[PDB]
Amino acid sequence: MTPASYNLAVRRAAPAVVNVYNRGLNTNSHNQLEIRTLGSGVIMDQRGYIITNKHVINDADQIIVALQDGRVFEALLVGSDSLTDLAVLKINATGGLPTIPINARRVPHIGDVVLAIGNNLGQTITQGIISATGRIGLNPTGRQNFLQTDASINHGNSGGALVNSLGELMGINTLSPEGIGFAIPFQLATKIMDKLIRDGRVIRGYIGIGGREIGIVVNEVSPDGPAANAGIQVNDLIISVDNKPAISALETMDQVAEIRPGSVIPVVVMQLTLQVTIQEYP
Amino acid sequence: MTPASYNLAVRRAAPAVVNVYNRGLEIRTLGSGVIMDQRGYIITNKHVINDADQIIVALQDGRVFEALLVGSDSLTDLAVLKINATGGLPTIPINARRVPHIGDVVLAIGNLGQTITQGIISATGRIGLNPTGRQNFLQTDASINHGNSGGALVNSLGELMGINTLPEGIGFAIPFQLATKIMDKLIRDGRVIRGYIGIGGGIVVNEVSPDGPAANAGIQVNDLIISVDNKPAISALETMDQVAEIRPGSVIPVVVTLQVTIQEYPAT
Amino acid sequence: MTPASYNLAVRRAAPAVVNVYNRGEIRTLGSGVIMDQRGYIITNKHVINDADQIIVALQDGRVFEALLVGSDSLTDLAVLKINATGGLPTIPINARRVPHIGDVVLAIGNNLGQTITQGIISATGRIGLNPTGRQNFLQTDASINHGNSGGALVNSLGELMGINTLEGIGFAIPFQLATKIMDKLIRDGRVIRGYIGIGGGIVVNEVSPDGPAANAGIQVNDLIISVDNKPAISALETMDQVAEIRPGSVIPVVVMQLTLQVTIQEYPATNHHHHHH
Ligand code: NI
Repeated sequence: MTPASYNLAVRRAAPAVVNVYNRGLNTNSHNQLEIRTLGSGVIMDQRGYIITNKHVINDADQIIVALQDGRVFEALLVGSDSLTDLAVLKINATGGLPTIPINARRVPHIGDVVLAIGNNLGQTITQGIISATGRIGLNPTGRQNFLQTDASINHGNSGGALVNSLGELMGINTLSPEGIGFAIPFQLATKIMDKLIRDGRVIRGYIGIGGREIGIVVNEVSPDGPAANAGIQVNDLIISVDNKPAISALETMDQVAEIRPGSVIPVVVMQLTLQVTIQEYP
Repeated sequence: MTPASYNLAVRRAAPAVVNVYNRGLEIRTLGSGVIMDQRGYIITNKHVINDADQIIVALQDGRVFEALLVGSDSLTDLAVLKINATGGLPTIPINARRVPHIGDVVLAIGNLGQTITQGIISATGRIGLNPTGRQNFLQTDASINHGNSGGALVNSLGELMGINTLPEGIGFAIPFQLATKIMDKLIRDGRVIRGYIGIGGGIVVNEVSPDGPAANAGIQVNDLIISVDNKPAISALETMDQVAEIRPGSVIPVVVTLQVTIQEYPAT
Repeated sequence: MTPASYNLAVRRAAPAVVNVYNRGEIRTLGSGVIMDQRGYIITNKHVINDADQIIVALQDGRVFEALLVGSDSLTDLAVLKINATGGLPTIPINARRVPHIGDVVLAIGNNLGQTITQGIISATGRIGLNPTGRQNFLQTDASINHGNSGGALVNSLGELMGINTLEGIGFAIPFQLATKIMDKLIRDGRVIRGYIGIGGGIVVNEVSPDGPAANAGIQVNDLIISVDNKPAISALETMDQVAEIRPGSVIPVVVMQLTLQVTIQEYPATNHHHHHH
């Protein structure tokens, strides 16, 4: 008989998970390059784009990437996002690169087996399940809406890959309380990377409104916010946003986040139609 | 190929696991519970609902209910709640004939929202009523924290193995067979009544509790009990489970032939 | 349907995992693994250290007094023997089984009774006799504690992957190495390692003072193309070969082309290996 094994996922995925080194020039008195911080990263495609954690590369004078096949590259920082703790790196590779398996049509499910891959002790693999799937939208809601897993997530595998039993990327491990780890869902991680590549930063739309649906009841209105300037008031009920029926608070704030700053959109509330000018997130 | 997944167990079991809010009016304590049946009975931990002025239950489908306290048991750290069942309730899958085995895959289901973790059964534990302590509870390496305490332990079919209860790596759960028995006794009597013979240690008697049933019947230390209540005593642990099932006030012979009357287990 | 279960592995393996009692009162507790019908048992050195009397308890209730055959500091392994004429449960062992990263494993150990936890192989480790440190043991996310230390790490067939030895990363001696160590402890009462005194054709980085290499005339920066009539491709593999060579043996070492006769010696006794230094 065949022993039960996730080795298939490992062989398919693991070569695309790299070591990431943060080196400073002010770290020691002799101003020689020295490692400040270590972490993991995931090679996304053959152009040399790599996703890692922002906290791994913060204030780096030099970023080094090391592949499992022995190759070492200096990396350039494309951009970073504090809200997701993600950063994107670019290495210049000759001769091809290993790349993480991805299936964009795969729907992650609570209970899916996952392996956490991270690269002192060498490349480590730990196993768990998806505890919670989290949200793929741009509106930051906090950590509760990231992907949760009971696969051990430590400083060793942070910025590394979370894959399913087929070796397909589920998310990017991010260190952040009791026996539970977090990852950025891959669908969101991909969106963040494309935005960082294009704009050098993640641009979010911000309407400055709190609320919860029973339409959507407004609990609070941010001061000097787009909603306040438009004339929106507390206790008001928003039945539509940008010609999109609003059945949900979380769903609506995700829609706003996609809307580019400077865009004017109708906000229907009960019936007064207000013209709101979307602004960049804080 | 499809990804390896326990999502089947999740889909079946998870809707039956609820949040429990202890209010003393603000929320003092939080926990999880398991809807047992369509009558609206819910099992949770005693330590969750202790000193509650009001108890509230929230289902994954968003419905919120005020809950009645039916009763609780310190020894198993279980409590039973009851809520309005009118509209119909999601219930935990249960198989009374299912025999749990060491090595069985289990999911612990129960702040950050509903949380599901995976592990195996390390030890099956005893389903009897005589309190033995936590060592005889079901043990699992599926992470057990405050978040899931009072929540469900289920197998890959979604069937209920146990009720989660609080080294560092091992979690404990009341075996579902014992939880079922506790719940029924709480529904009937409003508390768990246990038969108590007051004997430690055929079966060699190590000690005899003072002013206990055994002492009053004439049983002396170092005596050998070959039978209790027309049953052979092969095992101490199994004999005490039998005693626990016996109603207080009942007179049974103890062959060592002495007549003893059962006393209700000490409340503390 | 049927519930997903590793119980098969449990029924095959767990009976062979025993409680080990170090008494001097009981100074220390631990777990052990019955390896074969002869009654040899593997456990941890740190469990049986300074033991006046060692006792072994099987899950079936039988209890035995154990003889200490020997121990090895580098692998934290020790071997016990018990005399049992009533037959013994043995751990399943498959010597042709190749452990892979990602294999499911159960950690079995024998307070709170026998405990079983589940995880995977994070890293396979090395089976060589030359000590490399903890980095090269087998790594697993199956919880490894005082409870199961010295106990068995098995795959889903109940076959032995390794022997548990003490964050969320557990270590075990790979079974292939554990078997080699046990056989050496049984024969010699201690692990005797061949030592050439060289740092890692193969470019020599350093030559230990008063060492076998130094006495043979080998110099630093030299290239070793052969050792004991075997090609030297790799440093790690070559030091494993030397480790198997009995002390006192005289082997040729070809270097570029001078042939040198080296007298292998015992590995200088080092309790300092795992110390940082
Ligand atoms: Ni030292």
